[PDB]
Amino acid sequence: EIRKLNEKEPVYIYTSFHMIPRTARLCTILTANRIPFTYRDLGTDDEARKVWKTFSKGRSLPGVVRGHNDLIGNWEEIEEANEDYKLRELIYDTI
Amino acid sequence: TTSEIRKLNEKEPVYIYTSFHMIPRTARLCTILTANRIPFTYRDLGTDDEARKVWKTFSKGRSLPGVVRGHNDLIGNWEEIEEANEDYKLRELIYDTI
Repeated sequence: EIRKLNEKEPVYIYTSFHMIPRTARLCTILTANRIPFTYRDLGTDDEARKVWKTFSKGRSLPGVVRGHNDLIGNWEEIEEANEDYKLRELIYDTI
Repeated sequence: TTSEIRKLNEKEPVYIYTSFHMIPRTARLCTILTANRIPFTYRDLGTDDEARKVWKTFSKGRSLPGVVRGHNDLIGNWEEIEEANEDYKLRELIYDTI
């Protein structure tokens, strides 16, 4: 039931090294997995910066955050989850 | 009144009703609400009877997607929300109305 509740939350690609190419791969991966998303640009989105600064524990951008601050992973973690065929689960079945 | 209405509205859940340009327009609404710091969740009228009924009853012909406050307070469809946001009055539309 975690799933239904999470599926109602917006998923964000946090963006702002290799920033654009990695952001493009996140866009392609989430699209291929039928995961809807929008961008938040930490260049101009102060709430986004706070969330990332508070939870990233050092992770480089870009990344994926569910809802207000359920940080899911940075680009490398998202790519690994996708390679494990478990991306929808990592995003919609967690916490 | 007014400040009272605001406080009561701050207790209400805000929803984006979604299911043409459905995906691109819904994306915009999400970005707009997010940029206005308005917390929200999605409702898919495809599988959500209440939301589907609410839209049918109150839209008066407006195309989806849209924004709904509480159970039945239709704030606007995507175009109205985009106009309100352009006018810098989206937050007033949502929190200062009965």
